[PDB]
Amino acid sequence: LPHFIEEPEDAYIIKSNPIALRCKARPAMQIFFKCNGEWVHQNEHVSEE
Amino acid sequence: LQVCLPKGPTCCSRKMEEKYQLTARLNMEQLLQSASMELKFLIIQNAAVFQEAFEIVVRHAKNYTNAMFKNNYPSLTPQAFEFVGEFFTDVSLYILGSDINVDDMVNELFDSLFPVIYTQMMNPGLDINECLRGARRDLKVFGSFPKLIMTQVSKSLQVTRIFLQALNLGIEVINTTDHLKFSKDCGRMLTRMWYCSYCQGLMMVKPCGGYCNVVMQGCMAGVVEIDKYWREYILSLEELVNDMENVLLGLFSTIHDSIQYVQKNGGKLTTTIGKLCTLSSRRRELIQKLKSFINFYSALPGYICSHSPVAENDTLCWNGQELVERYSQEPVVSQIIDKLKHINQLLRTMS
Ligand SMILES: *[C@@H]1O[C@H](CO)[C@@H](O)[C@H](O)[C@H]1NC(C)=O
Repeated sequence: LPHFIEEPEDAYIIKSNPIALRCKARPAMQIFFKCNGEWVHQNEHVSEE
Repeated sequence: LQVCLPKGPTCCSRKMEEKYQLTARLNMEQLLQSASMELKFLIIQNAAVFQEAFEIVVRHAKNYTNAMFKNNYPSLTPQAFEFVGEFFTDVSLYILGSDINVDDMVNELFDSLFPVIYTQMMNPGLDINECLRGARRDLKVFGSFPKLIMTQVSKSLQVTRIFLQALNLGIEVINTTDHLKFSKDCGRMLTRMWYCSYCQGLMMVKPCGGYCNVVMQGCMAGVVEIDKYWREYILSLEELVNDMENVLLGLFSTIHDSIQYVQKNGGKLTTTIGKLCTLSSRRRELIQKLKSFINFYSALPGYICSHSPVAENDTLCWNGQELVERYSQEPVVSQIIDKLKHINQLLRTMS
């Protein structure tokens, strides 16, 4: 099963500066975000192999 | 027995009398709720709608200020977004009744705006930030613009805040009406008028209209006194509606002109500083619909008797103790009147 190496930490927006959320796991082929119950659009995700 | 006056025998015990008393309480509460429900829902609807509409206006104004900063002063972003967001957040918090100082909103807005103007527009090229913030007010760089905006927005925001508070207090008192607990003597009189006929073995006999009138005018002597203050509340709200959408929407032109005004004296300023350092339709329809309920407290005992089963003819009716051929004949209210006096003074002072 996939083991998370870099689990997302609760971010805080300061002075309207958009801060992205990090996610790193191995072994992983597909990683998606579920923000507030629903899936996040494919375009918003930025994958690194 | 302690309620049903026993003239002959009786078909009910003391526990059945307590059951009849509790059913009398529940019937009175149901009648009051049915009387007050339409007005309660009217004021709740209008409160919700006006709240959302004011929030829409504030959001649109914040969006336009951010957009006009993006378009005309890209050198001031993203700091411009910060102080605009803080300003309109404090705006909304003041509209919703929080302790926010309007003069402090405008002063913090210009205090944050001046240093980025100086560093990015006038003298291109963090620790000296406070010296610029002090120089903003000490040299009056923005002229009369801050006081103009201060009065312009304080005048509208205070009337809107008090409009919302008035709507909420109307909701509060109309909710309070149907929860008015009455005296024990009135409980016994209502039990006699509605149920004690069943203890004497009568099945369909209704109480006399005059007996209902004496009982209702007996326990609503306090509630009827609210009518003067409720009428004054309605009329003062009408006085207030006769403001804030137009003001918040012209703010962008004024801010742009203030930035131009400060840039106009940059020559002397840079050297000195370098050395030193459909709404109106809705409220109209609301007032016209609210004037239809001006008799609410005066017509309330009439409502209780006209919606309770009574013999209007006063013939072959129940008089609380026997079947006759013809009929013979504070604290919570004080708080309601106190709050009405307060809100009425607050209304009248605004307009
Ligand atoms: C938000 O900004 C956009 C872009 O200029 C604008 O078209 C829109 O009217 C604004 N909306 C509000 C709520 O201000």
